[PDB]
Amino acid sequence: KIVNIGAVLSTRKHEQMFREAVNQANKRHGSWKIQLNATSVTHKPNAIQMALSVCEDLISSQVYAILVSHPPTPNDHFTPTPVSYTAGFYRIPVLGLTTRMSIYSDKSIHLSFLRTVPPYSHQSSVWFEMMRVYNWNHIILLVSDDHEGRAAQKRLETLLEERESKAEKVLQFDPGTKNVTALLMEARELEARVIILSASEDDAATVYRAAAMLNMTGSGYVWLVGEREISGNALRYAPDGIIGLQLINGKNESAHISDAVGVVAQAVHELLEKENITDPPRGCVGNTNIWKTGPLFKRVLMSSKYADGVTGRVEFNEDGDRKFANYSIMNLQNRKLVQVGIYNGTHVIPNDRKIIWPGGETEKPRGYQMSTRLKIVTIHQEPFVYVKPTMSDGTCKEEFTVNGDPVKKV
Amino acid sequence: SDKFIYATVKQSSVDIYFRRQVELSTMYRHMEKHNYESAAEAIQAVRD
Amino acid sequence: PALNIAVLLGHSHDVTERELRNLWGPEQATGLPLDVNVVALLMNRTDPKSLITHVCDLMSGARIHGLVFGDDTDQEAVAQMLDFISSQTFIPILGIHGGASMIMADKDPTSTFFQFGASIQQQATVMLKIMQDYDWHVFSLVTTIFPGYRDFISFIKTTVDNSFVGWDMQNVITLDTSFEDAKTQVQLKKIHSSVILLYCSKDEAVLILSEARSLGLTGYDFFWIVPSLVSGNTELIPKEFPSGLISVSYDDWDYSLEARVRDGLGILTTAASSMLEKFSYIPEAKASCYGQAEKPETPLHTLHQFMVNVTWDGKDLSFTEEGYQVHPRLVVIVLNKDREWEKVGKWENQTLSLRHAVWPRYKSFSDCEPDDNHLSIVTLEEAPFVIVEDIDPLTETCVRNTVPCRKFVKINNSTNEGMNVKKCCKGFCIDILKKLSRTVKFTYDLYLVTNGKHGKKVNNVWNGMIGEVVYQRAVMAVGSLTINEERSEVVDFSVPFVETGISVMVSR
Amino acid sequence: GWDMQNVITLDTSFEDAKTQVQLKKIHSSVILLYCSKDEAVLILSEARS
Amino acid sequence: KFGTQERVNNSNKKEWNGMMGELLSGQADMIVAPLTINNERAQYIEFS
Repeated sequence: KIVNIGAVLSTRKHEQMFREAVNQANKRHGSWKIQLNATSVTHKPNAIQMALSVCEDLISSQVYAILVSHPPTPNDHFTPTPVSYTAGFYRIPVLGLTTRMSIYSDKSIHLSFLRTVPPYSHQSSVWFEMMRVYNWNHIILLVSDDHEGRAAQKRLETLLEERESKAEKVLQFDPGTKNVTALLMEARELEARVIILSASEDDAATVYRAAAMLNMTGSGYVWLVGEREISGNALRYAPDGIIGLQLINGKNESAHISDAVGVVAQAVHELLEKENITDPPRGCVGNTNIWKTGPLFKRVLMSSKYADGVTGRVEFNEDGDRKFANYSIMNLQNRKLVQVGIYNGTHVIPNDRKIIWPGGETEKPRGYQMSTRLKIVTIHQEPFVYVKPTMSDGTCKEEFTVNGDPVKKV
Repeated sequence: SDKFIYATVKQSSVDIYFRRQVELSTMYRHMEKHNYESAAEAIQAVRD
Repeated sequence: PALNIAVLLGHSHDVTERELRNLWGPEQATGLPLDVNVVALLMNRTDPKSLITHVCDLMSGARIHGLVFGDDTDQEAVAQMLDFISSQTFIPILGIHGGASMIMADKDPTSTFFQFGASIQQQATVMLKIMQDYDWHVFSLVTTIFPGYRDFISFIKTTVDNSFVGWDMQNVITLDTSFEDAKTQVQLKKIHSSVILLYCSKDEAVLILSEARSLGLTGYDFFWIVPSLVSGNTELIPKEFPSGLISVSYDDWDYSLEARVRDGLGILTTAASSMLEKFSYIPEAKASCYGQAEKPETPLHTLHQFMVNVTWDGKDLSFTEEGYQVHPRLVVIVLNKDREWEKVGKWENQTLSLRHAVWPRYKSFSDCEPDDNHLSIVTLEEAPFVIVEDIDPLTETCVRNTVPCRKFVKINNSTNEGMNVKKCCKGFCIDILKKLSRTVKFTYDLYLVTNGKHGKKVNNVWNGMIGEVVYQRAVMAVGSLTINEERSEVVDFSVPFVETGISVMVSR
Repeated sequence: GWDMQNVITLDTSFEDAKTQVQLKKIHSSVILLYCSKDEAVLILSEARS
Repeated sequence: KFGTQERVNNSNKKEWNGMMGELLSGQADMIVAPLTINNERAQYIEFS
C-alpha cells in the first residue's frame, strides 16, 4: 500500500518542505487507500556519488518517481544528468524541478525524464511572437555550436518554416571563444537588423563586448535574447535597450516542489486504478530488468493536467517538457531591468511601460535597413562587357564612339 | 564523328540545355570532352 | 611504456578470459614503441551500481588507460551509463556488442566514448542507396513521435534536396497517437503504390503494419524499407511483419565477437602509437573515482583527436568527430518467404553491393493477390532498336528515355558463372515497350538474353529469344524479332509494327 | 468519345483490404455509383476518408 | 563560368558556381551579364 517517492534536493529545508508537500498531497487525495511515503537525498559534489547514492538510497527504497533540482552552488554543469541516467535504467520517471537545459529534452538520451520548467529552447517560440507583433521578417542568429545552440536553431527554423520564411544567415561560434569579431563583422555587411543570441553567460558577455566595440548597439538595431544573456556577468556588459526573457518562477524551488509533488501524487492515484501493476525494482544491484509499468506511469504523467498549481497550469508536451509558461519580457533601461510585458502560454501582452530600444530612441525600429550599395558581379563578354587594363593613374583612357559621345565606364 | 569536332563554353547555359534534351544526349557525350573555358577561347579555336 | 586495457564481457558469450588474453598474441610488432598488457573480466549482469564499481576497480587496480565493453543484453541505457562513466573518468570507452552497440544520439563533449555502430543518418543513407539502386524514386514518409524522428526527417529532406536523382517524395505522415481510433486512417489512405519508409518502435511497428495490411498497403508493388530499430532482435519475428520488408542493420552474422574485440584493441593500440609519435608519453590514469579531487581534471593530452585517423591492418575503422564509424558495417536484410531474416546486401567503403541486381517479387502474405501485372521481358542489343549503355557517371542511375536492364556478364572465360550488371537500355523497341507499359498498365523487369542470338533451334532445343520465351523464362520477347514460320509455330507473335525483309548491301 | 477507364465492383465489405486498393485506382473526376442507400452511405464515407 | 548546378566531391552536395555561386553566397546581389533564362536557374534565383 505504501508508495515511495524519491526527491534529491539541494538543502535540508528543501527536503523538509518537500515532506510537508507530500503530507499535504496525501491528506488531500486521501491516505486510506494508499499512503504516500517521502524519501530524500542531499546533494554531494561528485557525480559518481550521485550514481551510487541513488542506487543505495532511492532505488533500494522502491521509489516510483524522482524529483531533482539544482545544487545551492551556482554551478549547473549537468547536475541532474547522473540520476536521470540511473533512474532511466529502470525507466523510473525523473521530475526536473529547476533544470532548464535542453539536452534533457532529447528523449532518446534520457529514456525517462520529466520536468515542470521549460528548457532554454522554447524562448525561440516567444521570439517568434515578437516577429509576429513587431512585424520583423529578416533575423540574424548567433547560436552556439553546442547542443543548446543547435537545438534552438532547429526549433526556430521549424517554427519559421510555417511562415515560409527563413533566417537570412545563421552565424555559429564555438563555446568559450575569446575572439568573435569576425562573425560580427560578417553580420555587419548583411541587411537584417534583428539579432538573436543563444549562448552561455560568458559567451554572451564576450559577444556583447565585441559588438559594442563594433558600434552594433546603436540606433537602428534591436537585440532579442534569452534568460542566460540578461543574467549575471552577461548583464554587466549588456548594452541598454536589449530585450530579454525571464521566467516567472524559474528559480523558485518551493513552488516547483509543491506542484510536482501534487501532479505525481495525482498520477500515482490514477495509475493505481489499473490492472497488472508491477512493483518498482528493489535494489540497484541484483536487478537488471526494467520496470514493466514504468513507461505506463510515464505516459500517465504525460497526459496528466494538474488543476491548481502555484506556478500555474502544469502541462507536459510530447517532449515531456513544461507547456504554456508565463515569460516576463525583459528590457534593459538605463542599466536597470524593467518589465515591458508578459507572454502567456500563447500570446504576448504588453503593459503601460514604454519600451526603450537601443540608441535612446523610442519608436519601433524597422526590421532592416535597405543597403543602397549593391555588390555587382560581371563576366568578360566581348559584345556585352569589355574589360581593359587600367593605366598608372587608376583609370584607363577615355574613348568616344562614332557619334563622339563618351563611353560610360566603371 | 572523330573528324568533325564541335564544342562550347564549359559550365554555361548551353551545357545544361544539351544535358536536358532526350534525343541529343549522344552528341552531348561528344560535347563534354572538348568544352572550352571561355567564349573567347572557343572563338579563337574556331578562327585558327 | 606499458598500456593497460580492460576487456569486459558477459556470461552469455562462451569466450573466456584466457581466450581474450590470447587474442592479443599476434606477435608481428603491433605497437612499435609500446606493449599492451590486456586484462579480461566477465560480468554476470549489467546495472549501474555494479558497472560503476567494476570500472572503478579496474581503473584503480590495473591503472587501465582504456576500456572496451562488450554487452550481451539489449538494454539501451548502458550506452549512456558508459558515456557518463567516460565523462567522469576521461577513459576512452569503446562500444562493441549489446546495449553498448546500439546508438545514442548526442555524446558529451568532454567524454571519450566511441561506438561500433552507425547513426540513423547512415541508416537513412543506405535506405536511399537501396532506393536509387532499384530506381524507386517515388516514395512516401510515415513516422511517429518516437525520439529521433525529427532528425530522421530533417536528414532525409536534406538528402532529397541535395540529390540529382528525381526522388519524387509524395508526402510526410506523423502519427502522434490513436493509430486505430481516428485522425490516422485518412493520412495512411492517401499513399499510393510506392516505397513507404517507416520509423518507429517494434511494438508500434506491429500496429502500423497491421493497420497498413487492413488498409491494403502491403501489395506486391509496395516495398517498405525500415531501420534496425524496428527489426531489433533478429531471432524473434512477429507474425504481423509481411514478407519483403527491406531492413538495414549492423551485421551480427559475419562480424564475430572475437573480431570485434580484436578490432577494438587494435584501434586503442593504434591511437596509443599515434599519440606516442605525436605527443611525449601516455598519461597515467586518474587517481580514483571517489574523493572529489580538487582539480579541473582535464588532461593536457587526450586521445580524442587521435581516433579520428586510425588505420588497422586491413580495414579503416576511423571515427567521426561526434563518434561514428566512417566505414560502418551495415547489411541489408529482407524477410523472405521462410519468415526469417536473410542477408541480401552490404555497405563497404561508401559502396553498396547487392546480391540481387533485380528485386525479386515477394508474397507479402498467404492471402495476397498473385502477381499478374509484373512480366519478365527479354531483349537483345541491336544497333537501331536496342542500344545498351552503362550507368550514368553523373546521376549514378539510368538517364531519361532509358529503362533499367540487367545483363548476365561472366567474370571471365575461366569460370562458368557471372553476375547481373544493371545497364540502361533505350531505342525503338524500348520506347515501344514504354508505351505498351503506359497503355496496357503492366510493370516489367527487362533483362538481356545471354543464351543464344535471336533464337535458333539446335538439337530440337530453342535458344535466344524463342528459347527463353518457350521455356516459361519470360512473358514476351521485345526486340528485333523477325517473324518466321517455325517461330510462329512454336510461339505466338503480335502484329508486325515495322517491315523487316531480307536485302542486299553493296559498296557503291 | 467517352473515356470509361474501369468498372469497380464491391463484392466484399467496404472496410477490408479489398475495396481500398480497388477504390484508389479511381483517378477520374466523375464516378458513376450504383447501390442502395445504406451501402451508398458507407461507400461515400469511405471515399471521403 | 556563367553558372552550372554541380556536385561537390565531399558529401555529394549540390552547389552553384560563377554568377549564382557568388549570388547565393551573398557575395553579390544583382547581375548584369548575358545570363540566359532557363528552368534550372529560375528555381533558386529570380530573373527580370
